[PDB]
Amino acid sequence: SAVKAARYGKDNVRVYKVHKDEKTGVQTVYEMTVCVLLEGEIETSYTKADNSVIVATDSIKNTIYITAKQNPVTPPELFGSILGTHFIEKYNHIHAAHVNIVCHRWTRMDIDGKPHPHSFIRDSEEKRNVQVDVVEGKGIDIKSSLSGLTVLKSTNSQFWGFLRDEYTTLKETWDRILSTDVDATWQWKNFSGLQEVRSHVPKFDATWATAREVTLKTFAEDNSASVQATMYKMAEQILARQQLIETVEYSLPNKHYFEIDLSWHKGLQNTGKNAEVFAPQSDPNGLIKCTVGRS
Amino acid sequence: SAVKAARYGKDNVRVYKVHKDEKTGVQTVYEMTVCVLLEGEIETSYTKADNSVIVATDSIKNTIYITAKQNPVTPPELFGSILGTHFIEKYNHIHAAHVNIVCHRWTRMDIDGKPHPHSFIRDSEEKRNVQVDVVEGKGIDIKSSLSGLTVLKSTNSQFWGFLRDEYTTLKETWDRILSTDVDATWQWKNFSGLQEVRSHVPKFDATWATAREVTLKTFAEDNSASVQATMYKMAEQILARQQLIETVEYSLPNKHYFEIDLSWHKGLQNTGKNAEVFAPQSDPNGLIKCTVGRS
Amino acid sequence: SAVKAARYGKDNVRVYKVHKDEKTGVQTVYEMTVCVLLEGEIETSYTKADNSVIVATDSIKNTIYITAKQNPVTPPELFGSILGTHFIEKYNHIHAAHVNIVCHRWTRMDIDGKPHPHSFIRDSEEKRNVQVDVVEGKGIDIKSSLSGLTVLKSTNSQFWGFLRDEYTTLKETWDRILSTDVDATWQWKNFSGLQEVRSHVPKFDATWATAREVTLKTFAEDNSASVQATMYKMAEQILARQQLIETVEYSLPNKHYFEIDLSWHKGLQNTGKNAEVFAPQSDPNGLIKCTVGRS
Amino acid sequence: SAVKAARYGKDNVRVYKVHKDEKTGVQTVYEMTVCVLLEGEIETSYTKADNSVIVATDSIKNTIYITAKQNPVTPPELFGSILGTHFIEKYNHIHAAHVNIVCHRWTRMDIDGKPHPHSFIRDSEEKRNVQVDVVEGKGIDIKSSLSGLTVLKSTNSQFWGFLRDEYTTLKETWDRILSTDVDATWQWKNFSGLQEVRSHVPKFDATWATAREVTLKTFAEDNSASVQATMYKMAEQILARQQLIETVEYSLPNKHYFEIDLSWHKGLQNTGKNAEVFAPQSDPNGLIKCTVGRS
Ligand SMILES: O=c1[nH]c(=O)c2[nH]c(=O)[nH]c2[nH]1
Ligand SMILES: O=c1[nH]c(=O)c2[nH]c(=O)[nH]c2[nH]1
Ligand SMILES: O=c1[nH]c(=O)c2[nH]c(=O)[nH]c2[nH]1
Ligand SMILES: O=c1[nH]c(=O)c2[nH]c(=O)[nH]c2[nH]1
Ligand SMILES: [C-]#N
Ligand SMILES: [C-]#N
Ligand SMILES: [C-]#N
Ligand SMILES: [C-]#N
Ligand code: NA
Ligand code: NA
Ligand code: NA
Ligand code: NA
Repeated sequence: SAVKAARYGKDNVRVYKVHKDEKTGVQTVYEMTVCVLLEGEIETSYTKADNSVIVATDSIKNTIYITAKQNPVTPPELFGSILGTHFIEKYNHIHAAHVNIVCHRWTRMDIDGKPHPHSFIRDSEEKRNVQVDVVEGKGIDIKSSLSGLTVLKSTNSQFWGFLRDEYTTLKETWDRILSTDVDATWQWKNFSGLQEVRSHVPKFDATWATAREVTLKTFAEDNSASVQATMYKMAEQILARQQLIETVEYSLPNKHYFEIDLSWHKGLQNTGKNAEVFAPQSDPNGLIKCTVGRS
Repeated sequence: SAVKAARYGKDNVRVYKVHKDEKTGVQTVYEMTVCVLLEGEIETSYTKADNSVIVATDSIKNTIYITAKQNPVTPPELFGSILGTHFIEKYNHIHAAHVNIVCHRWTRMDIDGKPHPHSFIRDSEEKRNVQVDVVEGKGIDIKSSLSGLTVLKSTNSQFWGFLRDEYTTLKETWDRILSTDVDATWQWKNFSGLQEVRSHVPKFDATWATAREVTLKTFAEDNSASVQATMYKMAEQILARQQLIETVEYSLPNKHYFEIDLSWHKGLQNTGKNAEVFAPQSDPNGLIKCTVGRS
Repeated sequence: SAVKAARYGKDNVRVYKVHKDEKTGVQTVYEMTVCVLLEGEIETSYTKADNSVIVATDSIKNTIYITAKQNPVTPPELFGSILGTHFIEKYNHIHAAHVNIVCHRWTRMDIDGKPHPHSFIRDSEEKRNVQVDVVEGKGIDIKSSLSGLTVLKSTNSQFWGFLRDEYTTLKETWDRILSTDVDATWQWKNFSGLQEVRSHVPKFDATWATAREVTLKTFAEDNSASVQATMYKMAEQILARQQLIETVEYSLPNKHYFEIDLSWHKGLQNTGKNAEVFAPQSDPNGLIKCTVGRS
Repeated sequence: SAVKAARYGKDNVRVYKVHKDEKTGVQTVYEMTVCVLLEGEIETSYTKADNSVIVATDSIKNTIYITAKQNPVTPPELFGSILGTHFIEKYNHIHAAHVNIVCHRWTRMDIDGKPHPHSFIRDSEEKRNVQVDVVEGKGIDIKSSLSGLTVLKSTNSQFWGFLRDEYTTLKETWDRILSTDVDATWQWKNFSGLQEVRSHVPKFDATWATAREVTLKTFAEDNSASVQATMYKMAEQILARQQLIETVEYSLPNKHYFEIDLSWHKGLQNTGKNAEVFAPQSDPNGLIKCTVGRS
């Protein structure tokens, strides 16, 4: 036997950081969940019980807290780059660091129409994420994403003209509910290292904003011919508004809402144009994916 | 053996309803999860296989959809009352209906600063709930609640002066993080029946609003001496703003954020006034409960 | 305002304990999740910020570990009694302790047909639980339970003869799938205190065994007329095999498996006697409950 | 913009199938959750709203049930191959099918020491899975796995000799708890098509058995120097017992159990050799991965 691949590290590391403006008195909080997997010349840990090559995952944990203490944790793309760079620079035998981060929402509360200085709300379960790969000699590869963005439109969704054979029972429709949980990823041009990532720091928050904004507007205004069509239009626009993005990926479940025929009951009309009460279906669900790049 | 108690019904019934303004073109959506448990002279179903006394849970399901089709589903207190009343009025041998409803958020999207006519967002996992007990001869008992309201304040929380004995290691603190998931319940004066519930319909939405508003403001502004102290102040206020409420219940986890001593690392100062990076603790958690009524 | 009720404590306290037989070399492990809520003269903590009446939940946590260190953790009914008794005996102003415990499975592994001395498997997510209420002057009330016991039978289940009206669409059936997650609770005669609980210690494990055994056999052999009928028969038997039990409670979801009509496809016959492939339904589900006592 | 990649299908399709031995009267049940994603010439669905290229996910759902009706669903490797082959053979423009299957446990119950003919138990949440890729012109690639196999050993685990620097606080240990959730994958030699998969059908169940057996025995008997060392030994053995396997992948969380220093309490000794009560840590956790192939 031979080790073909190996990676190890710490997962599910919860981290909070507060910023306190000594002057204004305004505090700002950040919470994330961090995962770090390292690769390098560590194969002997697996084959001969050579733990000398192992940076203890406990130590990786410590390093996450220490890096958060010594550096900004925002934008996450930057923090992840700093953290990954640490490991490959610090340990000679460590040649790759993968850093995955989930950013949790702590939105500042408005009390009596006024933003509160130190009170926050988890206004949604929607996350902002980053996946950062720091590879010795190959720079820094960064994928940014939003996920758990749950939406529904009650009309202006359609699905007709799909293939029909002996396996097909679905009726064509020109008016349906469309609901999904948006998972959108934008993949950045390779960065040569931390300097290049730092030089672009403003664009991360700005591109996240754009991705969210375009997603919501496109979803809301597109008289959708299908999930496929609608999601391409989102990816289209995002690519046109940020040149440093190479690809845009969408993964969208179709969270079906079924009509309920109640005509059996006192001639109740609840289908078609009379459709009012629907049965949300927990499973199964359509799953539609696409990666859009530049022509 | 003898049956001491029995109840049966349908749980986890997902229901969507749309309202379409034919004139304005504005659509409004409602989604909930409904549970209905019936009691009455049904003991023979258990002891002698007498299914004649059973209103099939499948039929209860049907009835939920039909009631939603024929009546407003908002406010949930009303819908639940209508649904529970149906069962005890329709079936002679059914003497109690318990209706539990979870209301899911579908907040109308704002696109380009403008409210969209048919696109919505699950802006949080926070729920609005009702528990409605319709009992033959005893009227309608209603408990209303909000839950899954997740908050954090970064300062203006304290905990000192608690009992100290040989079991105590916790240090007193005059400055800590306080985070919780708010579960607040307001219990209504008994209602004689559906007429009385309908006569008060405006107060349900208004009292939910108040409960949420008071919860957030109290949390944000109280320089909390403890979870106990802070939650009583919330319950205090709500009781003073709606006379038809008899009690207010709070159940609040204390979602601990631990300081991290990094002094072992290059004399790093991250405790006390220098505390910046914290370890959110998933478990265990303090759990604090209280029911406040009128003196 | 006035406090009508109050309770506070620590929830989600994970605890592991190992027993090591110095002689045989056999180790035995126990894992549980503990929750402890206290009541007493603590109202001033809520109304006047008087923390002197508060036994810190952090301290309750400590006490859980210390009690586990100083006492057997099995059977859980005993451990919970010991723990609850501690709090009301130790603190003069604490008049009630509620202890909830979830026992997690660590079944000893059999390797090469031989029980291993220190290796275990979580052989199922099924739990054994206790709810123990230690009340000053009122003794010790104990409810024992098993939960998350997931079962299915593929035939020998029926449901016909239920009420039919204009709300009814379910077809009668003489052959269906029955699947559920068993939640069974047996409630013990009041105990005067710890001595009485200790005197009965063997009966706890024995009664849990019996409850499980009777549940599975009854489920498997009863040509069930309904969930109601079948569950009463379980409760019947358990009450007859342990006199110290006063009531038996069952809460059983009916986890529906729907037939799939495939006759639209090449005359495929998959209904009735030809039913082979079914659609498991995640929701909604029937929910059937009963408490059986002694005539 | 241009589509770089696209795939679509149905996820979370629950399927049950029963086998009824007309002679013996013995019934056997199978339950799984199926996911199917298709690739091919479907890009126009995304770019021009051309739904003619779309096999409706609703239809994919239908096809899953129909294939289960017409073919054995066991072993899952075979069923998945049959299902994937269907799609690329049936639809000219569909060039790849990915089929993911989760197999749920329904273990036959033993009643009074006797296997019951139609009653089953979900004896664990452990799953058996397959990932099957059917690619036109490139045959059938199959990855088989077991997951959710939760284990613990109370001793015979060690971790010393790891790197120590200014980031390191973990103490070396020669006696610790090791607990994990086993995710083991064995990747099969490419198959030319369905005939070749069918010719090997016995080896699938046999290789799953072996993988599980070797995992448990190695875990139980290895006086582990680390997770890394122990998992390689598992992968080593599996590769030596089934030549048609090319690689073996393990992904193992280290589910930490922390000692609890109780010496602050009445000199209580609960560390080192006196360690009895531990604090299971829900998060964070070490994560250790490796792919082992043939030298
Ligand atoms: O937008 C959709 N895309 C599909 O691929 C599909 N398949 C299906 O059944 N409904 C839908 N809807
Ligand atoms: O507000 C608090 N209340 C408590 O009862 C308690 N117990 C504890 O350890 N910390 C806290 N904090
Ligand atoms: O055993 C059953 N009990 C019910 O009360 C019921 N209701 C229903 O629709 N199916 C069933 N099955
Ligand atoms: O088996 C282990 N491997 C590691 O890589 C590691 N890291 C750590 O902190 N503890 C352990 N244990
Ligand atoms: C399916 N969309
Ligand atoms: C704990 N509060
Ligand atoms: C429904 N039982
Ligand atoms: C960490 N193992
Ligand atoms: Na390096
Ligand atoms: Na009645
Ligand atoms: Na007392
Ligand atoms: Na093809």
